[PDB]
Amino acid sequence: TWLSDFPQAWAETGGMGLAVRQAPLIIPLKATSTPVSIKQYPMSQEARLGIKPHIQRLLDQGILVPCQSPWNTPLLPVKTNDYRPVQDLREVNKRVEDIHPTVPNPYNLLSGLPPSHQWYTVLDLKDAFFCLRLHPTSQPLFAFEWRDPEMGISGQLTWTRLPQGFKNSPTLFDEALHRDLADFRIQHPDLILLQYVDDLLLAATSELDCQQGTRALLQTLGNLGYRASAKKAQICQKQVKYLGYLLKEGQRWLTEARKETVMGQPTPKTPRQLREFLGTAGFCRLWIPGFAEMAAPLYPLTKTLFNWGPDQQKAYQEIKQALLTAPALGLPDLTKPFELFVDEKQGYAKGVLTQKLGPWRRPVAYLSKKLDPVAAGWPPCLRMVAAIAVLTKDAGKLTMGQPLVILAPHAVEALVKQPPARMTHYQALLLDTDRVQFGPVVALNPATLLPLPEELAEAHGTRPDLTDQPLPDADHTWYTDGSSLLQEGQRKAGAAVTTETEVIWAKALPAGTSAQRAELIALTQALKMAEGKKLNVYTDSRYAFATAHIHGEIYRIKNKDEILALLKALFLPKRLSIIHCPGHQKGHSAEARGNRMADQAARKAAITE
Amino acid sequence: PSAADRNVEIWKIKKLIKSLEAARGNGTSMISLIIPPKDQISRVAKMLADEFGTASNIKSRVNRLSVLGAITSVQQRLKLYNKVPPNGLVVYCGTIVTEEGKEKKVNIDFEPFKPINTSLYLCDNKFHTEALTALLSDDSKFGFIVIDGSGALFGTLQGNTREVLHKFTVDLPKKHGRGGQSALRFARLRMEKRHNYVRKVAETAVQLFISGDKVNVAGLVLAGSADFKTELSQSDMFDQRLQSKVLKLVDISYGGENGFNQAIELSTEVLSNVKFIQEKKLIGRYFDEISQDTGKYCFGVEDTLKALEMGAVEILIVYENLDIMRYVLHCQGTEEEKILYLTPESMPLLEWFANNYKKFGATLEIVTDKSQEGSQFVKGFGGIGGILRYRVDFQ
Repeated sequence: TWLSDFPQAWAETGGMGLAVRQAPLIIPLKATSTPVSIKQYPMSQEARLGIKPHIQRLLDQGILVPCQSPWNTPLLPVKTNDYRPVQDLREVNKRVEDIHPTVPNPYNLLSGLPPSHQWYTVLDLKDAFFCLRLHPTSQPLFAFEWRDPEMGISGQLTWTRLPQGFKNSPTLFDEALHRDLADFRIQHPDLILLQYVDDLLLAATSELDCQQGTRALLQTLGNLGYRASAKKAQICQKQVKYLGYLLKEGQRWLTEARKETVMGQPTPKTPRQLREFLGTAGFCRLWIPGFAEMAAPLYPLTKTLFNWGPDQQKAYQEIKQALLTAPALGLPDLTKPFELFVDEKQGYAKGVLTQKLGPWRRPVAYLSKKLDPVAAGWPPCLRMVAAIAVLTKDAGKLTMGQPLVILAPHAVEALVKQPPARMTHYQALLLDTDRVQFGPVVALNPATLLPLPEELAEAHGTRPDLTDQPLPDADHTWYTDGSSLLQEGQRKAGAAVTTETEVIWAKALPAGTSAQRAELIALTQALKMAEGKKLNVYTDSRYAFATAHIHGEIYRIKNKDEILALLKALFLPKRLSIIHCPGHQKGHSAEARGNRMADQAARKAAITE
Repeated sequence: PSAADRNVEIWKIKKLIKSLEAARGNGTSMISLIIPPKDQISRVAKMLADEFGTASNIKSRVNRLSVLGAITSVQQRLKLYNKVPPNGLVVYCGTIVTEEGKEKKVNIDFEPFKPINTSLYLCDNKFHTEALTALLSDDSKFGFIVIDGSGALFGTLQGNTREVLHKFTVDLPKKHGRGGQSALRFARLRMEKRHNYVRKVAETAVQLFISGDKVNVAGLVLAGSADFKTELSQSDMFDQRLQSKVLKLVDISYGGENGFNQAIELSTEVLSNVKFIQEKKLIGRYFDEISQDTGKYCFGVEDTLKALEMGAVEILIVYENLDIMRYVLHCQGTEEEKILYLTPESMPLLEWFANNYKKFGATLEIVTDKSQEGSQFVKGFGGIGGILRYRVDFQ
């Protein structure tokens, strides 16, 4: 019945389309653009003859027309032996003035949907772009040569309508359609309408509201002169596919085809295929838990040395895994209170925006973001605040300023008060407690990022990441010793900082000093000359180690000078490990050979001043 | 009773619950026999040979062998013990898969500290360690002091059910009566009677909680309204024996018997976290020893064992998860020595200490990395060292 009732609206019965309310389109060029005439590809007869009936049908529809242009472009045959035509308009698309794609991404277009309307109706428009006319000024632009080598017919043609392959067409169509349907939006409130270029989704409350709205909408499309696909349409259904997103009963999955386009491209290895493997996955980042931390190893191959290691082969595989395990997301409903759980690790934020479904929480999104460098330098509980802050900013886009109950593994509401600089920016949109609120401290699933039944202060901190660990990079092996007891007269006073083979650094000290201050002065000095070369420092004296390894302790002792120099001198090399190996210095493996050498340097090369 | 020597025994229970749950055999091959104090020995000998005839009828070859050899194993073991000692006898026998394939009879039999009514016997495909972990529910005697202008209460919170002891009040003047004296003549009488009241608090706490040798109460918590919740902490009018046993100082209003019940409710978490707070105090005093340069400390493996055999070491402080093992062998040239490895080319060393700390030294305390001072102890000093009695050279 639907086809008989709307004869004009359906492509199979209503014939060709033509947007009657849209004036022909002039196409602005760049000032520096000129006509470009490309040699047409010499084509096979098997291909050329296979193309002709498609071109013949366009001429008869007035769409293509003969011309004599200084522009030209080629004609590429494509594809079983059923060769259809393609133009390739790269050399034009270079020369044409760009317009701004005002179009917002598919997902956040869908984010303008409520679950109040669970009766859907999807359409798509056949040969859409061709319904927009081309102003005769612009027609010559899109010229291309055609021939018949069994008829002598070697001449030029061009488009009266908007072609297929011109860069701005989707955008230009979108604006035009938007305008045409603003009329329909105004005279039909209550319904929701979603468009992106050549796809339409009509949401309704009951089946009755949908049927009437659909009828109205179709009647309009015929009036406007756009033609909908009778085959691929979806009329008055609870479950519907749209823009690669499967909708059903207030939920939102990815259609397997939308997965497949990401799943069905090989390991890129080129910077373009890699950049556009990330590009394509970008629409699906809202289903991936912790996409920011997952996608870390690949962002350095944006722009480069293309070393595809195990860490990146893993990261590329975690994504497909996450895509294969992509869950249902709920549409944001906007009446209930929302609940954003959050976590951070390795400079990467990650979290989930959810809300109540019965006594359950059904996620609405998976929001993640990398902490910017200044914040990534901060301590744990700080970087937990930043992450909450960042995800809260983004969540706001989906919440539309509605009730929001934050959660985290470190309860950091008290921290908002006392920061001993950058917090004015955060505290603004955290402690504005009309919209925002905190909630119970809680652990999360590495996998789902949902809460676990599991119950600290934020009043702490002092020391770095110092260990008793010969670090795996194995950089400078430096053995430190000193000497301030008396021998054959008076107190010697001498330091040394050697290695297994060389001498590196050494000196004498003042006549005074102490007995064991020498060892400190040598170690301080050994720790000055180091910065971005890792270092592991061996100590012969055991007083030196402990005081120096504790950490870093503030006080409320009668030797502050050397000490307060040492305490501050330790923040200098990135990743340090103070070890102490007199085990044994008397001696000799591939280790204590250099300990021996530091002990022989600080005694001999010490009696000079 | 030493609350420190007990905490290592309870550690050795926690490690037996880890290892018995880990090991698992094949079919009905695992006996979990627990004997109380009061029940006779030949009664159990009779109850085992009872089950030997009930395990003759089984009819399933390999596990029938396993039960008969294991009930034959426990009867030989139980015969070498004449009746029951004053705590009881806990037992675990069965065959299980170890490393490299192989078979392994475990054979456990010992005396814990009081399972009085615990009478359990279960044969199964895995052991049953529910009764041992029932020994680790023991919330100790926890002390309470609450002070207010009107009066003071003294009492005890032993787990959940609450107790109260001495209700005493001491008068001190309120407001400012500006009669026939001067402005400041009452200010002097305020500190006078407050400091009098604080001394009386100090002496009354000294009497009831201590008892005599060893402090009755395992830990204390303080609470108050005015300077009473500052005055007592800073000034050591409070120190006499029990000051070291103090957990945390609580802030409260009311100050009567309903102050008591705010304090117990704000201090439920801290009383259950004895080990964590006591850990951070014990690591606390270790680090203070290095700060004062008072040379009563040591660290690392070879320095510790030196302090052990010398018997300088008062208190040994070791991380529960020490990767190190100790080793003792016949070698080449028929001799006997001790190596202690870290990385691969007997038992754990933490396990060895747990048993033999009493021998030379001789005090042990087990520590964790969860504590932020414990974390420092671990990754900084390799999780081994201790409190000594005097100055030591080494090098």
